[PDB]
Amino acid sequence: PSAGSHHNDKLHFKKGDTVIVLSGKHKGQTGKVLLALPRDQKVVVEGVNVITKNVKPSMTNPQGGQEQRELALHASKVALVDPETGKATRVRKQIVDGKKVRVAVASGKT
Amino acid sequence: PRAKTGIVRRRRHKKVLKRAKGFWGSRSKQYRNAFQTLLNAATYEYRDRRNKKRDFRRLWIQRINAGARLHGMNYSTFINGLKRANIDLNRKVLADIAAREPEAFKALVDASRNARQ
Amino acid sequence: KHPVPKKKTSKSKRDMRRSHHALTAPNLTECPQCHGKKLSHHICPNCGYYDGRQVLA
Amino acid sequence: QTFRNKKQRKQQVKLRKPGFAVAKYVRMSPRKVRLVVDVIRGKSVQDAEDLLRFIPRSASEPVAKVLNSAKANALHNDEMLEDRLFVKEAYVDAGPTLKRLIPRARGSANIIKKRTSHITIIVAEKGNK
RNA sequence: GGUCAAGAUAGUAAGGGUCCACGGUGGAUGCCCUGGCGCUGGAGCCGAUGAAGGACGCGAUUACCUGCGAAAAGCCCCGA
RNA sequence: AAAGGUGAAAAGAACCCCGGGAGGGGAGUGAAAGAGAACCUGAAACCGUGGACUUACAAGCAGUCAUGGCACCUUAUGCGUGUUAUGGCGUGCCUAUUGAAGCAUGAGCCGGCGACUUAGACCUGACGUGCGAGCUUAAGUUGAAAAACGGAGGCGGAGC
RNA sequence: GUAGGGGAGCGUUCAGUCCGCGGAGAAGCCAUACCGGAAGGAGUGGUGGAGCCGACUGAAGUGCGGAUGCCGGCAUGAGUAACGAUAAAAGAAGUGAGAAUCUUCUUCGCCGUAAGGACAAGGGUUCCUGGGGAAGGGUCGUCCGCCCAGGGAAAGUCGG
Ligand SMILES: [Ca+2]
Ligand SMILES: [Ca+2]
Ligand SMILES: [Mg+2]
Ligand SMILES: [Mg+2]
Ligand SMILES: [Mg+2]
Ligand SMILES: [Mg+2]
Ligand SMILES: [Mg+2]
Ligand SMILES: [Mg+2]
Ligand SMILES: [Mg+2]
Ligand SMILES: [Mg+2]
Ligand SMILES: [Mg+2]
Ligand SMILES: [Mg+2]
Ligand SMILES: [Mg+2]
Ligand SMILES: [Mg+2]
Ligand SMILES: [Mg+2]
Ligand SMILES: [Mg+2]
Ligand SMILES: [Mg+2]
Ligand SMILES: [Mg+2]
Ligand SMILES: [Mg+2]
Ligand SMILES: [Mg+2]
Ligand SMILES: [Mg+2]
Ligand SMILES: [Mg+2]
Ligand SMILES: [Mg+2]
Ligand SMILES: [Mg+2]
Ligand SMILES: [Mg+2]
Ligand SMILES: [Mg+2]
Ligand SMILES: [Mg+2]
Ligand SMILES: [Mg+2]
Ligand SMILES: [Mg+2]
Ligand SMILES: [Mg+2]
Ligand SMILES: [Mg+2]
Ligand SMILES: [Mg+2]
Ligand SMILES: [Mg+2]
Ligand SMILES: [Mg+2]
Ligand SMILES: [Mg+2]
Ligand SMILES: [Mg+2]
Ligand SMILES: [Mg+2]
Ligand SMILES: [Mg+2]
Ligand SMILES: [Mg+2]
Ligand SMILES: [Mg+2]
Ligand SMILES: [Mg+2]
Ligand SMILES: [Mg+2]
Ligand SMILES: [Mg+2]
Ligand SMILES: [Mg+2]
Ligand SMILES: [Mg+2]
Ligand SMILES: [Mg+2]
Ligand SMILES: [Mg+2]
Ligand SMILES: [Mg+2]
Ligand SMILES: [Mg+2]
Ligand SMILES: [Mg+2]
Ligand SMILES: [Mg+2]
Ligand SMILES: [Mg+2]
Ligand SMILES: [Mg+2]
Ligand SMILES: [Mg+2]
Ligand SMILES: [Mg+2]
Ligand SMILES: [Mg+2]
Ligand SMILES: [Mg+2]
Ligand SMILES: [Mg+2]
Ligand SMILES: [Mg+2]
Ligand SMILES: [Mg+2]
Ligand SMILES: [Mg+2]
Ligand SMILES: [Mg+2]
Ligand SMILES: [Mg+2]
Repeated sequence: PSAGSHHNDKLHFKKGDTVIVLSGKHKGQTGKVLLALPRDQKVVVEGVNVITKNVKPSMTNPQGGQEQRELALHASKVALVDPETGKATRVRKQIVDGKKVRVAVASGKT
Repeated sequence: PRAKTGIVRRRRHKKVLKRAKGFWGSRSKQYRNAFQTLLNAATYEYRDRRNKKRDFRRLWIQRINAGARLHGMNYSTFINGLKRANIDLNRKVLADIAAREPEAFKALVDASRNARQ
Repeated sequence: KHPVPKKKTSKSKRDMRRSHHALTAPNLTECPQCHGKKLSHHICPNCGYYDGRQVLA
Repeated sequence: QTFRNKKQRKQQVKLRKPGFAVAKYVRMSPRKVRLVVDVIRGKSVQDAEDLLRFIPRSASEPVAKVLNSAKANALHNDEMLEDRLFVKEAYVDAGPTLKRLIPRARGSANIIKKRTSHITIIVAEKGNK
């Protein structure tokens, strides 16, 4: 099945952005972007994570071991914010030097 | 447009199969013998209904002369003598009168015999 | 030549052949010396007794 | 005791299988394994362990290893006491079927059916009575 | 009440049958698309500068496919 | 040649129990494991386990109708439902045939695939619509989320 | 009432329009004693887990029991016939979860112009070592010509 790139293989955000989730259990919760894989539309943000029962043996250890770990989301979270939640986003209109197409919403830069 | 057979054929077959209750063997489980048994069963249902009319006719009669001869006359010289007693005409299932009230069937015996004199 | 069966056998009729395929339970007995499990006129397999020790086990 | 719907019940209650284990895909013919399983059925669970070491059929081995697993789950997981245990149910059903061509006279093949078995046993306390 | 006679009549299932309940096998049916079919319309030659199609290779680890070719999952310039 | 499907997300089952394993039972995750990788649904033929009612002097196209028995009670206490015993009656289905229960054809069973269609300004009728002594366009042109235009030509109108 | 003609209709997919329904659960599947003159249609419950009914009109790859019909699955024969040369095998010892079948020892029997040895065609890692045990081996299997990995193959004079 071809996947992820119905969104023209583009991300609506960057590797280090602060972002908020709207979706399911994690709606309204916030975190820094950590992994952004664009062609599978995956995103990892701090505090979304869960208990991966881990390799029963011999990952240099005899016994296995549960441990909490990051669990990525489809770009079902909603992206950059500044006016303090939600936020659509439009502006790509030249910072200083006039070259970088910075971001904005109904307000200022991101 | 293609229009495959799906769902139609199973529904039909299941209705035939469900007509098969305690049919023996593959009469109850394979569609083809179930349906075929039902063809012959059609024959039997219709014929039998008509015949069941004539069968209870027979049971009727066979009780009536048994009581009649208990009173010393046969069916023939009895259902005659009620009809020859004319207005006496009760006819339908005199069987039951003979089979439960004998005080009454005795009076009907006396009536028939009086009419034949 | 070549006899071959004529109609298929009914589930009823074939299952009533098999009316005689019942396995006989071993008549087991309790070893007077070992704990339990023993077959008659044979050694007790666990302890090896057949009045004292016979076979090694 | 009565739930709002079925999505209801799947959350609130989990189905569990007291006294039951099964060996799937055991590579034996079900009607054979049935001869010996019928010898077990309804006997006190100790006798069943006792009868199966002296029944001289090859199926006794897989059938015993299932019976021990049933005894085990009844004790470890289902916390039954084991001097009450007996085989309430036991029964073998078909599995898949491996097949091979085997050459015969004059050129023709046949297909031969290597049949498997799902052998299952279900122990319970004799505290029925 | 107990024997004796006469008479009648039940229950046993080795295994079977009908029904029900519960499963196994097996992949119909429903839903789905990563795959097809057709019409319409574009576009339409490739090669001695080596074609079409292959063989052998190139990975830390490589059997298959993909890409490439001893400069071998690539090398240089330009634009996004 | 056959070809398919965990879950929204691998969170793809740490740990414990019987087992050499295979397989399973728990604990966890998840809305669901009534989704566990022989991973959507899961019919039918076929194989089993349990239960009700039954069957070891019986002759049987496997039913049908009648009545008694025993169970049962969610379109359901009845003109019920299931199953029985016993009576009466009763020669599979198709095809092919003067004539089929036929000792005549076909067929192990179940599932799915499987056979009166399409075409053409063609003929000839029935029915229906438009316009009617007259009716209509073809190729094409232009517009197309739509259709208009286009008399070349075709049919009536005269017969021998 | 057979071929045959005529009439009115039921159900399936797709399309247009309407009326709507659906995670408090859709189609499909499963049970059923209700309804209609038939094809059929509803009620309720169980299953399922994402789509779908009813009405009117339109178009059809539109209705299967047969064709020694097709594909697939599963049965009967049946725990039956066979298990592939009548050149036998026995004991001890060992390994292992497990041994009539694997290893060792000691005997026995069979080939010996062979059933021993060396090449050519042909085969293509089958060779040796260490592991394995699903399937392949007509039983078993700790073993194998099977599976996994690592090695092994040397020419001025042999053959080209
Ligand atoms: Ca035998
Ligand atoms: Ca025989
Ligand atoms: Mg009749
Ligand atoms: Mg009369
Ligand atoms: Mg002869
Ligand atoms: Mg040959
Ligand atoms: Mg029995
Ligand atoms: Mg199956
Ligand atoms: Mg569907
Ligand atoms: Mg497509
Ligand atoms: Mg090339
Ligand atoms: Mg390389
Ligand atoms: Mg390549
Ligand atoms: Mg070079
Ligand atoms: Mg560049
Ligand atoms: Mg999926
Ligand atoms: Mg397993
Ligand atoms: Mg396991
Ligand atoms: Mg939970
Ligand atoms: Mg399960
Ligand atoms: Mg499921
Ligand atoms: Mg498994
Ligand atoms: Mg789904
Ligand atoms: Mg499934
Ligand atoms: Mg049973
Ligand atoms: Mg039973
Ligand atoms: Mg007798
Ligand atoms: Mg009798
Ligand atoms: Mg007989
Ligand atoms: Mg009868
Ligand atoms: Mg003739
Ligand atoms: Mg005749
Ligand atoms: Mg015959
Ligand atoms: Mg015939
Ligand atoms: Mg002929
Ligand atoms: Mg024949
Ligand atoms: Mg014309
Ligand atoms: Mg022309
Ligand atoms: Mg629902
Ligand atoms: Mg219905
Ligand atoms: Mg869903
Ligand atoms: Mg057709
Ligand atoms: Mg026909
Ligand atoms: Mg057929
Ligand atoms: Mg076939
Ligand atoms: Mg032979
Ligand atoms: Mg030996
Ligand atoms: Mg040892
Ligand atoms: Mg073993
Ligand atoms: Mg030997
Ligand atoms: Mg050997
Ligand atoms: Mg030694
Ligand atoms: Mg030689
Ligand atoms: Mg060679
Ligand atoms: Mg070589
Ligand atoms: Mg070797
Ligand atoms: Mg060696
Ligand atoms: Mg080796
Ligand atoms: Mg093996
Ligand atoms: Mg393997
Ligand atoms: Mg073997
Ligand atoms: Mg030299
Ligand atoms: Mg030379």
